[PDB]
Amino acid sequence: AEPYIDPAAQVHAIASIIGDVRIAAGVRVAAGVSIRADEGAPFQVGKESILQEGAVIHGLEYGRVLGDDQADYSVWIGQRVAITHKALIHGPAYLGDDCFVGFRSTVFNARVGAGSVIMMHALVQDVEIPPGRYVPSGAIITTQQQADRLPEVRPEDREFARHII
Amino acid sequence: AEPYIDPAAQVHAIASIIGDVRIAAGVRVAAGVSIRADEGAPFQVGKESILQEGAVIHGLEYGRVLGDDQADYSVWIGQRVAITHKALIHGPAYLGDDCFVGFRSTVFNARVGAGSVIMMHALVQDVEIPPGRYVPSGAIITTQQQADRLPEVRPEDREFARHII
Amino acid sequence: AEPYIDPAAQVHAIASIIGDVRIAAGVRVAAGVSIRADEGAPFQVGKESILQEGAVIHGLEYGRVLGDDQADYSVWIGQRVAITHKALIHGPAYLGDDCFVGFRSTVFNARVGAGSVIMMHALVQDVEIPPGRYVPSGAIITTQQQADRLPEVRPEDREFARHII
Amino acid sequence: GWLAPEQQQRIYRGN
Amino acid sequence: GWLAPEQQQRIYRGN
Amino acid sequence: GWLAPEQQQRIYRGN
Ligand SMILES: [Cl-]
Ligand code: NI
Ligand code: NI
Ligand code: NI
Repeated sequence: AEPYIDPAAQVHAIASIIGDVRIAAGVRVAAGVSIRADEGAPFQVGKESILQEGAVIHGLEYGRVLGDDQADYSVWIGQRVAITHKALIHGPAYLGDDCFVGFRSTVFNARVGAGSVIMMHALVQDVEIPPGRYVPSGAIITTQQQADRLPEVRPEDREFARHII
Repeated sequence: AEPYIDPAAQVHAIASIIGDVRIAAGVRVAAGVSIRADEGAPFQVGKESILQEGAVIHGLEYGRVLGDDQADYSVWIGQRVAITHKALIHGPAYLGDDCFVGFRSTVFNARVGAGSVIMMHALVQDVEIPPGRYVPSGAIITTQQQADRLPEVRPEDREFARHII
Repeated sequence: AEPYIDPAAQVHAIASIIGDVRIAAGVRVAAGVSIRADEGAPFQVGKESILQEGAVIHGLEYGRVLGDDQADYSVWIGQRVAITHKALIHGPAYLGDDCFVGFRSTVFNARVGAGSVIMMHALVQDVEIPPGRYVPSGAIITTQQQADRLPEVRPEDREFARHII
Repeated sequence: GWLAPEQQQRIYRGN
Repeated sequence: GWLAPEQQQRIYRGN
Repeated sequence: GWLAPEQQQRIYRGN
């Protein structure tokens, strides 16, 4: 009913975290981030994840994903996930460890495998993205055929991601 | 000069409604919604409409649409219209009854016929969308030829919409 | 370390300007605008520029553009630049005088020549746009080949821009 | 406005 | 939901 | 940065 905020998390005073949200050690949450597990709950934000300004995490009343701990979440964000400016993560949603979600991108009703890089102005909806795939800027990914076809993440993509965080 | 808020509306304490805005019975307005009829005015939000977080309703100083009541509005939102996360409705704008505007979608200088479903990450600008049309995710609808060509809404589309509200 | 705000600027009480930001005479900043030179700094907003609601100006810790004054900025916004609803300007970024950035558009790691018109729902990343080019609605401009190919701004485009400001 | 009058009329009123 | 059950299962759990 | 130096220079300075 109230958020669990790890004493080692750095949550900006002006961030809004509401409801059954677990924020792990080393998570950074910028000003003007909204995390509301007031409809869909619970949410998990894994260790050393980063949420930038304008990021929203919300969830549908119904529909869940299976967490790494074998519990059900509206939203599971793994470790060292980067949710950048103006990204929307809408449950049901799974982001595996080391994922990057670029500016103004959306993940809704989707599972994104670890080590995937979603670029800027993209939509990921209704799909499982396999681990380690790249979603180009402006992509609209709404079918499993499209998600199974995505190219692999290259080292240049992760270096790009590390620069932006 | 000040908003008329129906006693049966549910407006979040942190929503910002400014200027000549009429909010009808049963309208729900989330936290972090901005409705400013401070340039373009007036705005009408019809019965049992829903505005989700990040939604903005603004309007140009000049340019109007004809309301169902035969009065001129910067923004006319009909009954049971769903304006979802991060949608922008910019006057001049008409949304007919039972319309759905998906995540991060924009309606600007446009008339959207009743019972239309606008999906996620779409733009609707400078057009009349006939009643009961579907605008796919990622569509950029900026010409009347494009708007006259849109496919019809199917029952699966409205069921999708009801799930998201 | 603190913003320089020209006494002739009109900054809304609810706008958030943080860090090494210079706001020139006649700049208008709407409510719910965020300018944070807390990572990448400094920022310059030139005379009679307009920032509308939802606009964000941020910058990477590293990477700069050369200002007209021959100093280095994370973000240089020239004179009479229009940064409209929900636009993201992310340093390193240069916007030349008289540029227009339409609703929900992004400029990141890019130089936009004076008198350019960026329309709605567009991305401009990693490029130099020559002076006086038009970026259509929904464009994803991420390569120099694409930016060198853009069409010229016509008078109808600037008239459109003046209407929206 | 910026559109042809007959097109602005489809937005103002509709067919 | 709105998807085929086997597709909602790829999102719930993954292969 | 992530770009070729001559391309980052077009962004830093322009032609
Ligand atoms: Cl947005
Ligand atoms: Ni929601
Ligand atoms: Ni406006
Ligand atoms: Ni940033």
